[PDB]
Amino acid sequence: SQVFGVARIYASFNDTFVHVTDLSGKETIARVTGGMKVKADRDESSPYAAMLAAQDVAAKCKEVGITAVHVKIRATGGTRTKTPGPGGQAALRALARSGLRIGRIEDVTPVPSDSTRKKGGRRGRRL
Amino acid sequence: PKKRASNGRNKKGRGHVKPVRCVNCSKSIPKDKAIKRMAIRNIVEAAAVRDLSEASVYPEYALPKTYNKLHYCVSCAIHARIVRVRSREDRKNRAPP
Amino acid sequence: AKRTKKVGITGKYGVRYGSSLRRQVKKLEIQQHARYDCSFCGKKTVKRGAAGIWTCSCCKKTVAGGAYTVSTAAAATVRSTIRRLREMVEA
Amino acid sequence: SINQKLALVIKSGKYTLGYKSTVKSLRQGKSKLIIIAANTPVLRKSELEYYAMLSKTKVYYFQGGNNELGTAVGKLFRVGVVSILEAGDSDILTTLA
Amino acid sequence: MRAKWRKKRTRRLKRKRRKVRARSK
Amino acid sequence: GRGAPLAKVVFRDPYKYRLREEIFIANEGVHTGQFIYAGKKASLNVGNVLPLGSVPEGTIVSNVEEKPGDRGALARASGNYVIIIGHNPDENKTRVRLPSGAKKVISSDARGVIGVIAGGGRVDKPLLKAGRAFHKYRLKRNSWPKTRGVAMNPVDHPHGGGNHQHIGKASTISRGAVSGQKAGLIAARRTGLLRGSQKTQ
Amino acid sequence: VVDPFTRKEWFDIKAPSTFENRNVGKTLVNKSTGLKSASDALKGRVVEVCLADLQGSEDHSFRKIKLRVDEVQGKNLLTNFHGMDFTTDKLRSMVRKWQTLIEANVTVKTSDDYVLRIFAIAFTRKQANQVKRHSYAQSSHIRAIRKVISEILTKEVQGSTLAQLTSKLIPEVINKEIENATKDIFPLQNIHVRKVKLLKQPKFDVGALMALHG
RNA sequence: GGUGAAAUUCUUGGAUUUAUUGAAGACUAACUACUGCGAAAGCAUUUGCCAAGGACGUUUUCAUUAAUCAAGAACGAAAGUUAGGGGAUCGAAGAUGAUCAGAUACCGUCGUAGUCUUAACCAUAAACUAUGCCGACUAGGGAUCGGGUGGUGUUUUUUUAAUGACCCACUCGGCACCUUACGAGAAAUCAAAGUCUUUGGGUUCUGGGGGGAGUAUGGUCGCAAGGCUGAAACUUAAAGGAAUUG
Ligand SMILES: [Mg+2]
Ligand SMILES: [Mg+2]
Ligand SMILES: [Mg+2]
Ligand SMILES: [Mg+2]
Ligand SMILES: [Mg+2]
Ligand SMILES: [Mg+2]
Ligand SMILES: [Mg+2]
Ligand SMILES: [Mg+2]
Ligand SMILES: [Mg+2]
Ligand SMILES: [Mg+2]
Ligand SMILES: [Mg+2]
Ligand SMILES: [Mg+2]
Ligand SMILES: [Mg+2]
Ligand SMILES: [Mg+2]
Ligand SMILES: [Mg+2]
Ligand SMILES: [Mg+2]
Ligand SMILES: [Mg+2]
Ligand SMILES: [Mg+2]
Ligand SMILES: [Mg+2]
Ligand SMILES: [Mg+2]
Ligand SMILES: [Mg+2]
Ligand SMILES: [Mg+2]
Ligand SMILES: [Mg+2]
Ligand SMILES: [Mg+2]
Ligand SMILES: [Zn+2]
Ligand SMILES: [Zn+2]
Repeated sequence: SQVFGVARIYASFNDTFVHVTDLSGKETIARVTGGMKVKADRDESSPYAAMLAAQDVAAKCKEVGITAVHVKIRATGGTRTKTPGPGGQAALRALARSGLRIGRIEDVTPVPSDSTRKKGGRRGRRL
Repeated sequence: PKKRASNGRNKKGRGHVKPVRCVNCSKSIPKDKAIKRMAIRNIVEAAAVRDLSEASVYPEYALPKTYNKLHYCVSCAIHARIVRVRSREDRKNRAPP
Repeated sequence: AKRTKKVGITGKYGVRYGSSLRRQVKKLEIQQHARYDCSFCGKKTVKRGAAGIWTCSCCKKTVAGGAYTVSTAAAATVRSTIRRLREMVEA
Repeated sequence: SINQKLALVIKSGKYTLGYKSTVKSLRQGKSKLIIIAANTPVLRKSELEYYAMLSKTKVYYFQGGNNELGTAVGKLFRVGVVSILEAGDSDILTTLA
Repeated sequence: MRAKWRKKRTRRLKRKRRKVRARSK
Repeated sequence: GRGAPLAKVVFRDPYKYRLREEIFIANEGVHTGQFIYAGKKASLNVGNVLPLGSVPEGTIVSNVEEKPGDRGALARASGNYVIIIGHNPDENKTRVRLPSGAKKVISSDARGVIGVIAGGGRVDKPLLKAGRAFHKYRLKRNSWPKTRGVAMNPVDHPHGGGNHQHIGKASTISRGAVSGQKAGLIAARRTGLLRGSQKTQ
Repeated sequence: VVDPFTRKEWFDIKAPSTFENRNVGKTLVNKSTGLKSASDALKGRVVEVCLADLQGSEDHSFRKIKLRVDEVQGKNLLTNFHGMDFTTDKLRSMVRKWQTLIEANVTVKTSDDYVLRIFAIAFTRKQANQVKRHSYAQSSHIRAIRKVISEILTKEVQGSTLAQLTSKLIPEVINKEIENATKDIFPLQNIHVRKVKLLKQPKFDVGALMALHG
């Protein structure tokens, strides 16, 4: 029905990323992350900032090619915390409530088979 | 004196297991001692469940949630997640709830 | 009886040059003077002269090789890597 | 296995070891089967091979060197070629070989 | 003080008495 | 005076009845009596000599031509070799990593011989006494032994001179320095103890 | 003051033969100019679209597909089969504790010469009457099944290109034949071909590429 | 980017992010469990080969061939050492950004050695069950691993089988857990830590108030760091265990 694209939301901690690209992926459009719409440098990840970024992100998305987008949510991944970031939920909620269509979304965050020993060493990060 | 017949945690007749890393403070810790939790949570939530199937294509879709294992360091499992602390005889109880 | 507790063949150098140099030499001298198994006649008649030259007592076959040993580790791994890559060209 | 086959022939059969003596066998046709060490030289091989087809003797090329074929025949020296004049209790003459 | 650093403390001292002594050989 | 064994390899002259004897450098494992194959269409075997285009990437070759037909240029010393890191059929080049580690691109019709050069590891053996060093250069040239420029008089050297034995000025000397100036570390881009992982990226 | 959108060309992705719909989506490249145009420049990209989007039925909701694009004509660029993936969520729920996981794979060619590697994944299930809470296998079981999976996986490939290979996978002919030889050893469950990757491909062959198009 | 918050830092070099594709070294996620195995250290992707082993089954064979052990020897986590290779990752040292009154640190960045492997050393770990080994006897319970036996037991249909998985009971031998306590302990607790003043099945090692001290000295091993062996003078009335209450 509509015209599809890929949301590909990388939500880490202490920042959150949202940009639509072509369904092939090689061509990208309109990024505007969460650290853009506010500078507190702490608040870079906040859900209220993520919504602010989804506002400028959905704006151009319907201002160029896309009436619809498939999303792929992603965490830090690799040897890091692997769990969802704060501004992940906010971005989807805010790009869905922008009227834009949603379908068939999955979790693409990188999963190792336990290698490349993690940082902070054996005794862990302690304070 | 010995405060646990499990000692730290369950390994018996093995003598070496292999350590995992804390998902929080990244401390090493034997898998037998790991204090593990399954994370079962929807990609969406209580708020966005409606806003999901509303503005979206497909008949209500699927809603394919996300699952991963968590490992904690004690000191970091004590700091937050299932620990509390328990009485002399409350300790022994292995009941999950 | 046993002659030397360590120095072995390196005993000729007497007290000189310092231990670590004698020990380092003793490895490779021992390595170069020894007789090796011939890849042809099967008897270990292969000895050395000069450097990279390894010849066989009978059979008169002479095979180029490492300086103080016959097969060098390097070539050893080159043997296999060609044994690999050559087979890409048939099957 | 193929060496197990030879350990039978050696104790239960009749044979000759070496080059010249199997050439004697090949010319008198006394050889049913000969066996060749993988490290034995090629010229000799093709000669052995020629005499063989003139004796209509079947030829199995043993994979291994003379050192091992010597260990194969239960002898402390080495052997480049074996000849079987009489197969004993062993089945080597009619088999995969 | 911690046994392990007290083990270090005596390990060092054994090493320095070693020096000082060998000077006398 | 060469640290590597050579190999005399005899062919037939295609244009005249005669035997023509070349001189190769012996790649480890080659031997008296072995058959050596030479050409674009040739097998991949230690000692045969092929154009670099005609061997797959990963190939380990010696004595390779810089220009195609200079009868060999790169990696002639004992133990040295070059590895093809792959080709560009269009304008038919081939990229390689020389013993220095440097990466050069040459013609695919540049010829090389499979394997590594023999006499490997000659350098791992301590030269021990002076004489061994001596006789080493006896067959090379008169380079040995070396007098420190700091040991001579000012006439004899830039480093020469002083009531104490010393260099007196930086021992790094520019590229544009002039004959009789350059003695030292010449055009050095850094100096001091090499700390940490070396090689390349 | 540029706005490349006033520059960028547009394009539409056409799907291959054995599927439901050939119509896929849109894309952005650039205008086709002399000296680095829009044609030979890219076009070789891939698209990940769940085949439940491609087939339209929801029984196929998992099982993603990568489509490499070969040629282009008249604002219409086809695509071919670059591989198949499993959805991350399905696998993650597919993996449950209290049981045995089994995986095997093999590298195999086809008649139209293509090299790939197909995987498999299976799980051990209890039985209708089964009292014990886990149901593991005997590890001789585990070795045997892989040999059987390998026995069966190789036969299906060299299956006349990827064409007949693609039409084999969609119905899960494979899955069932696995279950067949399997039951004589252990009951199991699930048993999907999971992922298959393409590490090598033949020359272009403009003629045979058009076999799936029309 | 990173954090409690910041900074050091990276960004006309399109940084972070996207895509295809490639290389290098390491690791074996999820499955992984009061689950398996090995003398311990230790051991988790596939396949092939090389040899090894327990438990079981046994109306097989030998026939006291055994039990435990100074001397002596095989192995031996990590770090560490020598000689190559490797050197992604993480990262003692070092240099830094911060925090502090100070902050040689905790947190952030850079990163040498190390981490990986081959050959050769080293021989220590809270190497722990802080609990020697062989034999016997003494008590109840449901789980589980491996082997076996028993069936007009279920499930797989092809035509019933045969198989395979599964269920029930029983029995050897495992890893464990539960409940009791006859009994034991100073107690915490222990199916051994029980069958000890009603004190004896065999056998090896170690300890004899706390410091001094695992120091001094000798001998021996090692390239080193260090390993084994290992005192005394003097000092001191407690040190210490488990539990009770504040
Ligand atoms: Mg804390
Ligand atoms: Mg305590
Ligand atoms: Mg443990
Ligand atoms: Mg241990
Ligand atoms: Mg002196
Ligand atoms: Mg001179
Ligand atoms: Mg000098
Ligand atoms: Mg000099
Ligand atoms: Mg000098
Ligand atoms: Mg002078
Ligand atoms: Mg001067
Ligand atoms: Mg000057
Ligand atoms: Mg001077
Ligand atoms: Mg000086
Ligand atoms: Mg695995
Ligand atoms: Mg490093
Ligand atoms: Mg520092
Ligand atoms: Mg400071
Ligand atoms: Mg000890
Ligand atoms: Mg312990
Ligand atoms: Mg009992
Ligand atoms: Mg039965
Ligand atoms: Mg009592
Ligand atoms: Mg005191
Ligand atoms: Zn932790
Ligand atoms: Zn010979």
